[PDB]
Amino acid sequence: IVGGTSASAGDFPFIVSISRNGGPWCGGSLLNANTVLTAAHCVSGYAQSGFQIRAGSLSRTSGGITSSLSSVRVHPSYSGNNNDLAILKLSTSIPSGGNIGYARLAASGSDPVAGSSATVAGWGATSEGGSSTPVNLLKVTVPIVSRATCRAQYGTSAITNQMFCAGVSSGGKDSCQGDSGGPIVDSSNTLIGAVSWGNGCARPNYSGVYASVGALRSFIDTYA
Ligand SMILES: [Cl-]
Ligand SMILES: [Cl-]
Ligand SMILES: [Cl-]
Repeated sequence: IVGGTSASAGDFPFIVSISRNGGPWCGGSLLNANTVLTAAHCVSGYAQSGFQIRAGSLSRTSGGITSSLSSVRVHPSYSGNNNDLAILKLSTSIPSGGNIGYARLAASGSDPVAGSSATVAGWGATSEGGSSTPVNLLKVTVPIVSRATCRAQYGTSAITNQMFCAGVSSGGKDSCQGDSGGPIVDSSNTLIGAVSWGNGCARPNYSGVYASVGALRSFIDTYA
């Protein structure tokens, strides 16, 4: 997260850090006791044994409850940046309670409205190409950017109906490397997406691009 602030305890009861080979990697969202939603690119074709999930903590390295993976299912239409979601099943079920909770999801067929305020959270770099990552969870609030404006930024084919965009024209507030797969929420804390991709981080006139939960609910509901 670039231009972020510290997440408070219980801000995103469902957020998970996804470590790989013991180091930072991605984020995720706990859908239920044995299931995490993340970005396909966080996991697709990698050794599953490499991943560890941690829930119920603002730290990625200590506290809360952890789990290895039992399986990984990518979106059936995952291709390049498109349909960038994956369902992980957990080896160890994680109960709700305390600072752990399950995500509520954007309605099927919903699409974030331009100018509405979204909040995105992670343990990614606080600058583009940053090699140091914060221990504690950061968050930033940025407005939804219209698909039409985002297509003017990235090209028509680049931004699909299963993506939405968010950011500020000026830059300076965005998700970055290490934030992939983690939650972006509407003003109500409903899960609207997962961190997916973009042109660098926090650049003027290049929105963050997110995999749309509203657009990809059949996949999520079928395998959660
Ligand atoms: Cl047009
Ligand atoms: Cl602006
Ligand atoms: Cl779907």
